[PDB]
Amino acid sequence: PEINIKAMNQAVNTIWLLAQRQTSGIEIINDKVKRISLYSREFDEMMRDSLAQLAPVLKQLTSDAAFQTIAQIDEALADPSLSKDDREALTLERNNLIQNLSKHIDNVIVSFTGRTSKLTNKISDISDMVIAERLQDLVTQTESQKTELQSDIDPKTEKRNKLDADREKIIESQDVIRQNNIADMFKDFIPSAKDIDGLDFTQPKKEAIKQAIKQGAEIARKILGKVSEGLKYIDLADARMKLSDQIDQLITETDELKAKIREVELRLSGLKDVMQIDTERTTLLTEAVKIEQVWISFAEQLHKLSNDEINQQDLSNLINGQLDFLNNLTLQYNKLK
Repeated sequence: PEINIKAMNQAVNTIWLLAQRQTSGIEIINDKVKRISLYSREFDEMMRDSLAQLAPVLKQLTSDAAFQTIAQIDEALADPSLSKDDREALTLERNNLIQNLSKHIDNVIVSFTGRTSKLTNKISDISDMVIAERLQDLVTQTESQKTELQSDIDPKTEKRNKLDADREKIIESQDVIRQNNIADMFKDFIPSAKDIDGLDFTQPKKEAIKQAIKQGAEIARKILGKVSEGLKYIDLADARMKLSDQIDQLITETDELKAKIREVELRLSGLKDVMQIDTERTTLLTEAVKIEQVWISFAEQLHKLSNDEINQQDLSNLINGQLDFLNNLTLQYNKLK
């Protein structure tokens, strides 16, 4: 049964990473993620240690003293010139040694099962953990909010364009007024249509100037709400600057909405990270379950051999196969480093 420890350790590490770099503000999810990352790191360390620790326990069984001794007992029992008292004594020695070997194998199975059981309990601590209920709905809510924020932003850009166009018209009027120094001719109030129309330059020049000045004045009065008859230059300049400040108000609003979009997108990223955490957890848990099943089958077969007696060679093949397997896993672990 081939197992990929590389994927297991890489999933553990990615889980830790994503927990470290998760940006979603939910306190519950943050706490749960921290807990699961700690459980996974504890499990990685405990697995490394369990592999390094288990091989000696099984190794002790193969080099059991009682086996060569049993052989020597049988050798002695091969002698015909022996008393039935001594024969039964040696027979009891052999049978007792078989009983001690079985007892020792059971003690080994208990120790091995305990070591594996601690890992199993940690795997259970990991699996039982639930990050959040129906996360996909949370992601849906977050993306819906992001869409709503963008849809509320777009009209702000359109309105900024309209006010900027109005500012352009107003400042055109101001700069052209100074260009022709009209302020000096009509210093008290803006010249009416007839007043400017009566004198100077060309009818195209006159008409262009009139349209520009009237456009500026109309926009200014509309912004300030006063009627056209006010005809004051100061009203024009005041409206210009006041509309510009309103544009700055729009900039403030837009910056706030952009910051909220930043938070929402950051959150969505965090949630995606949590989903990837769950996926990597699944990846890890699959390999862990495979190793657990391997070890349980091994323990069952070893219990079967304990129930049966002697049969040293097949037992050695079993234990050595398991040791080679453990060494394979340890080698796989060491390779990644």
